[PDB]
Amino acid sequence: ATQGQVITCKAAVAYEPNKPLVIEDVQVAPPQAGEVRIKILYTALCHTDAYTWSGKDPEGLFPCILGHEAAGIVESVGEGVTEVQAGDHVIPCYQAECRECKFCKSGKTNLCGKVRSATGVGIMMNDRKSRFSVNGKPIYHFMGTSTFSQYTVVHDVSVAKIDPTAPLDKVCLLGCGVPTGLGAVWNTAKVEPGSNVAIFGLGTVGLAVAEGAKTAGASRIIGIDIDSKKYETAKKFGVNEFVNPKDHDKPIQEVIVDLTDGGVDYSFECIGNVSVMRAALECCHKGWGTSVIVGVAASGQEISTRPFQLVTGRVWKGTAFGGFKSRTQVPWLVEKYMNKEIKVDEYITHNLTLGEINKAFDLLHEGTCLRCVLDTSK
Amino acid sequence: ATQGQVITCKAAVAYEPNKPLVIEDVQVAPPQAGEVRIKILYTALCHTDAYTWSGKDPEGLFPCILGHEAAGIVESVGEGVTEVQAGDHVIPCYQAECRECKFCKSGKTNLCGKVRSATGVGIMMNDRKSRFSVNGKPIYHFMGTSTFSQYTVVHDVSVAKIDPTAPLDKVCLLGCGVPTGLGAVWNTAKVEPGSNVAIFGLGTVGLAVAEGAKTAGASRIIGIDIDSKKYETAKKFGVNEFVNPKDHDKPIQEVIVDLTDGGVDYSFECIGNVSVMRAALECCHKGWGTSVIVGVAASGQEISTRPFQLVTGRVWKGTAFGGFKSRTQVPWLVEKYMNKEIKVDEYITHNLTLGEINKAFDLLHEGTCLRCVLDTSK
Ligand SMILES: [Zn+2]
Ligand SMILES: [Zn+2]
Ligand SMILES: [Zn+2]
Ligand SMILES: [Zn+2]
Repeated sequence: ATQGQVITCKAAVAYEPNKPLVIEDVQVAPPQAGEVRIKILYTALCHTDAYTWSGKDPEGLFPCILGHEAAGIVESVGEGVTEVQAGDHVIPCYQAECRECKFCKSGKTNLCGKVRSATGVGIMMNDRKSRFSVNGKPIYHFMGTSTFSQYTVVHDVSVAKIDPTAPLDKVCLLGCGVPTGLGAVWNTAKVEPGSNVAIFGLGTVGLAVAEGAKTAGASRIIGIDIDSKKYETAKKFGVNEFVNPKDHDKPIQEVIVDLTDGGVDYSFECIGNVSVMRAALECCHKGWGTSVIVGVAASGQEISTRPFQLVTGRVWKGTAFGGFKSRTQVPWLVEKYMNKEIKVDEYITHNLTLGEINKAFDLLHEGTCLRCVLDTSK
Repeated sequence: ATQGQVITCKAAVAYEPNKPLVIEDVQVAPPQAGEVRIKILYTALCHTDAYTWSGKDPEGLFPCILGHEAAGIVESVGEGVTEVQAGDHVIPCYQAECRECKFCKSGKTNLCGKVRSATGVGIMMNDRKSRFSVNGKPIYHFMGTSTFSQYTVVHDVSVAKIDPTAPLDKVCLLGCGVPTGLGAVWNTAKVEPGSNVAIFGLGTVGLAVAEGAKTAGASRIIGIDIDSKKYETAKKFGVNEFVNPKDHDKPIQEVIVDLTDGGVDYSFECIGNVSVMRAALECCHKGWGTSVIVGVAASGQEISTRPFQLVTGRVWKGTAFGGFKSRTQVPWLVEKYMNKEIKVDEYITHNLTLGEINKAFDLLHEGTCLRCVLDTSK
């Protein structure tokens, strides 16, 4: 019986950047109007969590509870919440879908600005305060989700209600990395059957691009990485050719153009390296090739090219959460998963507990790690 | 009766960069296989001609006969030429349309690769030589057209056959600037009715962007130029709001975003300045705004931005000849002109003679000059 009451539970707190996370007993306040309190059962670590932890984000607010890929069960809801109720199985999402703002109503984008003025600064809309504290001191939320915790509080416009038979230690991946890569292909690029595709970076997101391209009927799916072992792992996701830039004196974009007689029809940058973003554009075919930025670059870094690349017909764009509408389409992706129409399981290479989260951070520097999933019960 | 003979005629020869054009008596060889010799009656000056006369082209292909906006009458054709014959009224195009190469057959671009390996280095495909000389000394072609002459030789895949009743001192403008601007809107951007658009640079190309946008049903048509005298002319072409960047302490992109509550639906850069190209991208609306590079930057200049601009929904692209297929659609543009559906006359602010071409070059520095048309008869 926890409705209307503070909950005390375990969470990993980041007190300062580039230092080990601390497991604490934190207090989680009840949900206010338009809010959902969620019992988080499984959560995965994403490089975006490490971006802010590693001090690379000048907007980083500390102390905070990181985490944004997760799945769990609603414990209670606040005033006026009707789309979910206690007991529902849910995926909290960094990308909200309010269906009422200028962006939601435009029909032109999947962005939503309803709760950005709070979630971007680690607080809640209804009272401009945080629902987390430890030893009497408030803690910042992160990305509107804060899932490295046994319980979190999120805005209702960011909660997807999913099939209650779907295994929660698998579908936690569908809150970020996998939909970002799939939708880069299906929504942003709109890749046609028979297309030639290049994928720069063969981590989780690049492998989901490969799956999206394979599902859509692409012909050549060329992976580019400096770690050739990543190619062996990538084969089951659809990568069917590989180039290591270190094997060639010519710049990688020229090697790709030579290999495809002119360049690829689509390219995808999945690392967040601006120098690789330039190479990805320049390897696109003259007259029509399109390059999609998928990885998130570090603050202040700029992409560059000579404008004749665009004047002679290449197109530069990018994707946020693969162009998907979270509350409407994340449940559809869970349906497809349950039908064996999209891969999820194969991305999960490690399973740890929340108490071992610092070991999970260490696995981010392991090439064989794609996604580590953490059980929050221990 | 000049068919098969060498013609001696007047032409403006550029012997060295940044030195005055020289009015010469030149020899024009007869056309070979797949070539067409054209009596040029009127030709207009374009910034691109002066861009090359000034060393911003790194190729240094001098002496040369510049010029690529012209209209005239076929004098003779070479072996194999069937689409035009002597007497036909024609516009030569710097953008070929062979209908047979990988680019033409793709259906995805208006670029054509058939003759560029020759026209790009100032010669003809058939024998890799020039058709121009002055007293034994060969002269490079320019852009496949070389229209600062009373006669020129071009490739048959570069000749548009037009309505014989159209006035040649007017439709010479349909060889470059006006279709570039119109097609940036209709073909590359595909601007929808109700759109808000921003146009950077209010010379000929940008005014044609305004006409294109007005015809397509755009709502707000915002002109941006550092010369506030250009606003009064631009109003005649559909611009209905104006910003001078020199009046603002803030970067112009942020001014535009504030003025349109988020940014424009489409922007067009019509100057060739890479810093303005960046501003045109960053003034596009988050989630969906699209920026088209229309102007040609100097060799080596790079465009730059922060990749989050693309990740959050903006699209960067560019256009060549407005996305028009030259042999097929330049005659259609002439028909639109004859039915008073597109403007052409209004862009012509000066009329001079080919003999006065150095005087006309100085007008390219005048804000009040849009297009100068030259009569080649003297
Ligand atoms: Zn919304
Ligand atoms: Zn993520
Ligand atoms: Zn062609
Ligand atoms: Zn031109």
